[PDB]
Amino acid sequence: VAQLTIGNSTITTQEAANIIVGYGEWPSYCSDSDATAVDKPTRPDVSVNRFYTLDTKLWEKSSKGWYWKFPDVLTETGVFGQNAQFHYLYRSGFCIHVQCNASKFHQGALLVAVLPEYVIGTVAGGTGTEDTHPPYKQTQPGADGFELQHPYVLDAGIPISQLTVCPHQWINLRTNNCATIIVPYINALPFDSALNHCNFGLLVVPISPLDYDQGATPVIPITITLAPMCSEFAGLR
Amino acid sequence: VAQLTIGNSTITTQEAANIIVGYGEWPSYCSDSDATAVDKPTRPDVSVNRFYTLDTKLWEKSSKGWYWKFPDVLTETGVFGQNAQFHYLYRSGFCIHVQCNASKFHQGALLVAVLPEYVIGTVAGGTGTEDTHPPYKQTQPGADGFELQHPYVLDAGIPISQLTVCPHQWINLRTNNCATIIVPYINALPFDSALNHCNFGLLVVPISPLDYDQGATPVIPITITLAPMCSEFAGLR
Amino acid sequence: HSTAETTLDSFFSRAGLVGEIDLPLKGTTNPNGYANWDIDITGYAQMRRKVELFTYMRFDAEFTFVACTPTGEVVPQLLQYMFVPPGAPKPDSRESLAWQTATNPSVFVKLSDPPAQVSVPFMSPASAYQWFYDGYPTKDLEYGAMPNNMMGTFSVRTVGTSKSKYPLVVRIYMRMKHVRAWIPRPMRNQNYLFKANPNYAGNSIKPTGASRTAITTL
Amino acid sequence: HSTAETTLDSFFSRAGLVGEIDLPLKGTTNPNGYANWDIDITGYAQMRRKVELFTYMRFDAEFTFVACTPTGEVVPQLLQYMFVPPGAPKPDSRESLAWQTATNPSVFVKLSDPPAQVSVPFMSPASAYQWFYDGYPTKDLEYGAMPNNMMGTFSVRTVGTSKSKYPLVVRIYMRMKHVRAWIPRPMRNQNYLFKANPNYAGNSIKPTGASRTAITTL
Amino acid sequence: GFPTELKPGTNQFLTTDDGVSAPILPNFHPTPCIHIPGEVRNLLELCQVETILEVNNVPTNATSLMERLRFPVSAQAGKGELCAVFRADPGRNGPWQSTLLGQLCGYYTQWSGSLEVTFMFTGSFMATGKMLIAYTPPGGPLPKDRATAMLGTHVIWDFGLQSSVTLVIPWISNTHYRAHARDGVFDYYTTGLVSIWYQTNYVVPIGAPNTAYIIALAAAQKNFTMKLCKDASDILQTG
Amino acid sequence: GFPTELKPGTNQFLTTDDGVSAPILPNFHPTPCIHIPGEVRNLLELCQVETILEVNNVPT
Repeated sequence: VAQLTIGNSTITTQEAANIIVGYGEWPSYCSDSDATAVDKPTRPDVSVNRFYTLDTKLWEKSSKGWYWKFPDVLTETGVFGQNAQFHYLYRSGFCIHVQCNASKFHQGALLVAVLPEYVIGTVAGGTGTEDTHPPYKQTQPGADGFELQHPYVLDAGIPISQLTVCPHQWINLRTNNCATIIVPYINALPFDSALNHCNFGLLVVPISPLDYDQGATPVIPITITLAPMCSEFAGLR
Repeated sequence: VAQLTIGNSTITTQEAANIIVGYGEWPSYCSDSDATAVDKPTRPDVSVNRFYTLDTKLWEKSSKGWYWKFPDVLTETGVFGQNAQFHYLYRSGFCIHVQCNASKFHQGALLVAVLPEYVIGTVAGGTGTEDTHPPYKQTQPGADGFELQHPYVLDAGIPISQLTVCPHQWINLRTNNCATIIVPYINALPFDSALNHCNFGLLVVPISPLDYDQGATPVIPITITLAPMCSEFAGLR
Repeated sequence: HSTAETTLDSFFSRAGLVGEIDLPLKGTTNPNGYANWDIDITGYAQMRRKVELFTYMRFDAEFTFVACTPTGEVVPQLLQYMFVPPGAPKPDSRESLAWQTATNPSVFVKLSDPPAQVSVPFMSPASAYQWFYDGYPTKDLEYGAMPNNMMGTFSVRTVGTSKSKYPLVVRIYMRMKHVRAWIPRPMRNQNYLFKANPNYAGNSIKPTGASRTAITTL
Repeated sequence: HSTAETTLDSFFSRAGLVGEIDLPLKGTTNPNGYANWDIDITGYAQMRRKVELFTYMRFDAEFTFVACTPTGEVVPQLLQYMFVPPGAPKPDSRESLAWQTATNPSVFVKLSDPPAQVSVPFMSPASAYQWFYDGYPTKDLEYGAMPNNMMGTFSVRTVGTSKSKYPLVVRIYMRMKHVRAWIPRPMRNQNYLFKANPNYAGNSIKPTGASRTAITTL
Repeated sequence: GFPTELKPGTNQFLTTDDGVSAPILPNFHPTPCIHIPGEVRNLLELCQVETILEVNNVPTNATSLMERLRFPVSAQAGKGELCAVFRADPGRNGPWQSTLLGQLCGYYTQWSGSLEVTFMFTGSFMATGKMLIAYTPPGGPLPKDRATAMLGTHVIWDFGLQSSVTLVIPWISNTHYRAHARDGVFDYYTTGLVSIWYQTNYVVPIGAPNTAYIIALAAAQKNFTMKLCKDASDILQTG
Repeated sequence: GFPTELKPGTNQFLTTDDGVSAPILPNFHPTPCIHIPGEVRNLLELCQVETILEVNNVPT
């Protein structure tokens, strides 16, 4: 055990569990011979790139699962949400860290994976004849996130049973509590909009339900801490 | 400031403003292995090639613009008009010099460009149903030149806004007053008729209108001085 | 010992049927002896789910045209197939000047002449066609709309000033070639409802596969 | 990073439609089952303005012939396409001996046979075709007339001593190849009135492009 | 003979197939190409040429069309006032239609590169003052006032010192597709904006006109490009 | 010309024949492929990935 720091942010975390570098690539920058070599894109290092610790969600027996969108989650938050908004283009890598705090008397298993272009699909009326498009509160939940309503198909008509095909990591209470994931910038373009397009979405679902005997804390706090890697911006407004 | 001379002609001009060598080529002669290697074409040097100073045109607030045709302008003038007429073929390069004389209290901007095969198009009746062909006084104005009547389309259905695509030079009263242009022989043939075909036309139009407060001279004299370069002729009559 | 068949190209080869034009004489259907077909590769049912296995893709398409009368008959009639690239205007009528715009590749062939066949490049202004877009283009109805995935339109019509003398049927096949794919994703396990979004039936949510009685009986 | 598409050749490729011959049975139009078409590259509307961007040009043309009946039908009829170079005499009748003058290239083909196709060279006795001529040939009606820009005539007719049994329609496409251009010039911003001169409507003189209210409002 | 199987596409006529055909006149030796000045090889040569941008594209009255070429500045305009504004939309309607660049964009579907506008003050030599020229990248709304525009990428222009000034537009990309009415148009959205404010007022001594005009000239950098030939025009050869 | 005899199969359309056809847009230079993470090349890559097996496939 030891604590790492990035500016004014200091998190207490375990030595170095197995990290998952999504798709074997490290969030790097973008060279000079690109599309916009004129408007030299300024890369934040100071405060912009540090440890943000989102409002902890409480695991319950009935919990269905949660998901956040990127970069949406932060475009609201602090000095990073500052850049994302008053800037024309954005490319950024991510270090995501998820941890639970539970006694050796709780049981559960959370799959935690990242899914590019996570496009939500609602119920469509029920009988299948209403072309209802997911709201804005469902498409970009912010930093509070949003709860799945049909985990089995990941609110989008895809088996979750196959989500492992994405950069994932498991959190089995009886073995580990913290899971870490490095995500590179993934998109069909070098740069893009930070407010219109959500390159990906963080998924965390209880595959084995939370359980405990009466008397033990009934809710397990899940704490998501995340940090931007090699983040770049272009065209101030 | 200094004065250059070519025979009996002596013009007082500024040291050496930026000259525009049209299309990056210098008015050169034509070698022996051509179409008429027999009738060795005599090249005038003596008087034929010197400084002609055309009847100065007076710039006004209402002025629409002026244009001359080549070699037409000179086929009337002096010993050069002598050769052009009593000779069968002609090829010649040109040094054109345009200058205004105005107090630092006048304002204006004249675009001065040269346009190959400048073919005049009249109004065509007005409603568009009369196939009226431009007169001879409009097609070959001589050394007095001729005034545009529809500058915007350069009396020919083409935007002037795009005339810069031709060898041009600007004359902004608050910066310069003299503009110079070197023109090479341009035609689909080595030689041609000096009285039937006008290889090009000199254009000079007020893009920013002449202006001044009451009391300052109301007309700005524009003086065109020009000199033939590597001019050749063949077949005397 | 060989695994050539499990490659992407192997998986996506084969020219499948993705389009069918009807040009009846008397009819409610395409009354002006012409038709416009915006290129949809979902035209081959089976397709959608196969491609939706990946997030991004790239490829070229080989189009082969099969034309005959409804009974599959061959007749002396000439035809014009026009490809209007994306951004180019499709013909609104059987005499639209679009039919003559050089910038719209067109190919002519007699029904007798064997199938027409041409290759079409990777259009998209983006680096890859992307089946999923989690955003909107600068609650909405523009969600999941990556337009830069348009391949273009195919306009078909009988040659000549007058309607054709025969009822015609064109079939469009498409072989995908030179394929590259990125970011694999969960195989659609629910039925598709719309051509645009991934929406499903929230009542009829079925288990990925066949169920059984007990977990101790086979 | 590549700029192959912005080249001259790229810009002027594509075989466009520049001609259409009608050979009806009963008609006021071409009553003698034959027709003469002096080669006009302005035949493709869009063309004129594109070429008139340059003062001089040079190129070869590939001609492709498409023939059918008005409904775009194919029939067992043979045809003669005759190219009469400039300076050669065009046929005044359906039996003019010009049709048999060896010095007039001719090509025969059945309607069934696929399109006829030939290349025609840079004719002009001058070093280049020139779209603008500021003079007269040794107020006049001969102004702007550079005749040495003639490519020739194309004479078409049904083979045989007698009129054809079918109504026919020939279409002529032309791809320009090996292009070279000189002295660029202002893009025509006014409507064309005549095929010969640049004359425009002196009443209807319109601003090059869309106007707006104030120079402070968008 | 030699065994062969004909493949689909046999006997077809592709209007874009650049194969070879038989020469009608095999013996003909076409008159030799001689040297002619200013040969153009690739259109992008033209796109890099400065053409007059009709920013003042407001008068339509036939005899005032020459006015579109130049807009003016005067004493009457107070400090801070917005002189003029326009977008960085080469291919779309408006100002750019006058430039040669604009007209060439029309024969193409897509494009991208850095642009470059140059302003020329044509007023009396005795006049002086400052103009603030600001660029608001795509998305950023036209700055409320001079001061807010002062915080953006701007340039203070003192035509008392230099009669010309050139602004560079870092980037513009007509790549985002749009299928509005039922007619699909690969449109901008990158409508970068160029505002121009009177930093100071127009100052002049007795004897000099209290108004002067300015000329906009635009062209694209060497990094410009275009894709998808698309012939389109309102002007065509009449019957 | 050059002597030839056409063999059976001439003029046929095989939905699996991977020959070449004429490019509709000869001058077009398609936007360059840039680097994108996790490219798949052969499906068997996917087959070696651990997926959840619904052994308890009983509740519906």
